[PDB]
Amino acid sequence: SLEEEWAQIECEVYGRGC
Amino acid sequence: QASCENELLKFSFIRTSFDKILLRWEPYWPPDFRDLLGFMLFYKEAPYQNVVVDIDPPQRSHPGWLMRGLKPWTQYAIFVKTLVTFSDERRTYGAKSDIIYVQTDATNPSVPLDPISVSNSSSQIILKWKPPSDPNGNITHYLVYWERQAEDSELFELDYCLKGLKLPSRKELEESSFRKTFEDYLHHRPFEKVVNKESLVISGLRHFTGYRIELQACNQDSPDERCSVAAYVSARTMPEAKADDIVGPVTHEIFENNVVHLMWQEPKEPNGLIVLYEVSYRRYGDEELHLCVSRKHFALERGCRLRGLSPGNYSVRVRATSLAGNGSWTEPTYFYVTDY
Amino acid sequence: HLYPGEVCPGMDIRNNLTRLHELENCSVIEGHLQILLMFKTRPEDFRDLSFPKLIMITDYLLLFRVYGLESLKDLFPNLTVIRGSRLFFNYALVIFEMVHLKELGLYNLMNITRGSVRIEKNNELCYLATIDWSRILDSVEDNYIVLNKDDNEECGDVCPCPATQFVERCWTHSHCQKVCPTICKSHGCTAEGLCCHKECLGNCSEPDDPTKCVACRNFYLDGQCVETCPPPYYHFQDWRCVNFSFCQDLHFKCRCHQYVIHNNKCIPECPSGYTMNSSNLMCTPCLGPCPKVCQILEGEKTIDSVTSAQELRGCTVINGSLIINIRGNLAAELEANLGLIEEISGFLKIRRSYALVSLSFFRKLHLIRGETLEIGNYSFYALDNQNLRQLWDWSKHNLTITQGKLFFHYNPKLCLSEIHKMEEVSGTKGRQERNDIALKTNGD
Repeated sequence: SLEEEWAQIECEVYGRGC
Repeated sequence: QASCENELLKFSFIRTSFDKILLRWEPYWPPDFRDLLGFMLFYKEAPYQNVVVDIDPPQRSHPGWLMRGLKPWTQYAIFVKTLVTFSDERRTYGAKSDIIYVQTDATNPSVPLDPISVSNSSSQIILKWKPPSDPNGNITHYLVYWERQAEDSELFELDYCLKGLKLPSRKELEESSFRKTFEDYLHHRPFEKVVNKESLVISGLRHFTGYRIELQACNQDSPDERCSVAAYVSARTMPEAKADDIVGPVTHEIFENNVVHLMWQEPKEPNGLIVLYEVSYRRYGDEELHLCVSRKHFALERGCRLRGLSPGNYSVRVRATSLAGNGSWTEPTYFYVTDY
Repeated sequence: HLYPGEVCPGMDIRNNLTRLHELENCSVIEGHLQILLMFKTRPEDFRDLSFPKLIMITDYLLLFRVYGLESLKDLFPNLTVIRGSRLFFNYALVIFEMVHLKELGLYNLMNITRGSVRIEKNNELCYLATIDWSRILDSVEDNYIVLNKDDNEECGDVCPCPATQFVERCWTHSHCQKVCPTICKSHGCTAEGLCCHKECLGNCSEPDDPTKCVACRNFYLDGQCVETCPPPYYHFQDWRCVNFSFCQDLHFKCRCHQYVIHNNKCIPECPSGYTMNSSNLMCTPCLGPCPKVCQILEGEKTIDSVTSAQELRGCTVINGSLIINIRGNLAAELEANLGLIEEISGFLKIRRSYALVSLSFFRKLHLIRGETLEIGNYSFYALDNQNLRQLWDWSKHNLTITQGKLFFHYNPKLCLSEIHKMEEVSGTKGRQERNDIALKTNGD
């Protein structure tokens, strides 16, 4: 889904949370 | 002080949903990487192609963003402009991107509103409705199901001429907010597909019967049909005027003890059901005398019983009463009792 | 006795039956009950579902678009009182667009203490004209019962019971409305016709006895209806009596309606002109402005206009951060909403606020803690303010920033003298580094 992809990309490039 | 971006940004990944959009663009870094204060993403609802969110800088590949509050089946104009710092040297003006257009997907449409059913004839129901206020796509066709509702089982075993014979003749802001809240809460029967119409005539129906009609709107037909919740309406066809008439003359039989048995053909196809039979007789010069027969009475006695009357010639008329109304009076039949 | 089960909190149930089983044990719902948006259910699912222990609903009951439910006579056969503490748009019982509903079935309902009834758009609902709403509600002029099956005459409402044009009164086909003698004004009567105690309400198993009621009229304590809770008990939810420990525990569990004690009442918040004492949880009068600490979600809040700032009215200390992004009676009503704040725990940011001419609306602001900071350790943020001309009149105003740095960028109408004066006053002179206060894009 879009939300999980966004969470993964936020893990990758912005690093927030994760 | 002003926006004089000279270089160019390019989008490399766009993925939509029914109410979200995820974008990516190529990474950007000025010669001094500290000058980047982040990105700015502009998006607006642009129905025609004749045309702010702040994003933190990425760590030191492809950055991205995700919009969540977008309406379905709408077109959005989106472009991303960088935000740089006016340094002590020849300013790095940064880059912005062209205006792109992204359309969100579709979802289940809203419920069709204002359904009105009117029975003009005795077998046709004219159904009208207005398109839903939230189509969420191109409404391909409406789906109408209709189901025949049987008569109440309680009315089939009730004696009606007994006492109790009343037959059924078969601050605006607060209210606006109430209805707004309740509409916002919403995020093989014989049928018909209405295409490019807002009204449908139902033909081939039983006379004077109750019909429950379920109405839906749909925006996708062949690939795994997906569409709205149902709107429910009820209707009742008008009755045939002569359908309650009792056919055949009223047969009479007389026993040896001045006992009279009355037979009359049942109204095979009445308007719903027959609640009672009224038998009115009056001899030559007497006052009219009426008698009630309930369904159980008629079933038990196969007609009606008469006994203990003065000698003379009586005329009998029988009328059947149904849900629609009183039937036609039977032609009088004359009989003469034995007076010994 | 008088409430053998537990006390559930109010709940909303949607799309499934799993949560509905949480009411299996509790006797009185201390909240509102909503049942709505259940599409895949069928009458084969509601056959074995019954809650005979539900006796009392405090605020209201809402039913909306439930498929497969034909009668409530199997769900709530012992619901007696709906108090109506907080209503639903001034409605204590709402049944809207409730398809497949044939008869009401609330044959044990006796009193709706406050509110009205809204039954609407049920194209199969019968048994509505055979209900004497004058015996249940005090004022029936506010009912709204239209557009159902009863109006378009199609219902053969037949019932065996006293009547009241005189017409029979009944709830279902085999249940008739219980009407007490007029001497039993609201205390209810037993089957034989004897009035219950003065504190009963609706029904009683034994007439003339306080502990044999069904629902108390005033308050409930240890299975005994009471006019007023004797000390050391305090009234609670306007319907029961609880000791000090219970209210204190409810207050502590918020560490949300942190409850306080005032005038022998455990109320959600102290009224105006009072502040909670941290020693014994009693609302005491305050001198001058009563401090009102306000908490915000995630330590951040965006004020886009006056409406978003309306919630901040009366606050003095904020345990979070403020982000002002107002693009358009301004600078005057904003002073009404925010002109009381005296401390901000996090950071203050003004970003792309085109309308603001000056920050004077923060009249009382004297301290910014800066415990939580924007990326880069910034406590005061100012970005692209096209019309910001004056921060604070430093000849009369005072301020202090405990932690964090400053960040001024793209403020065309902000003289560097003002920024340097702010640096002097706040004491953060030795904190800023290069490229922290923009030099040649301010004050033009």
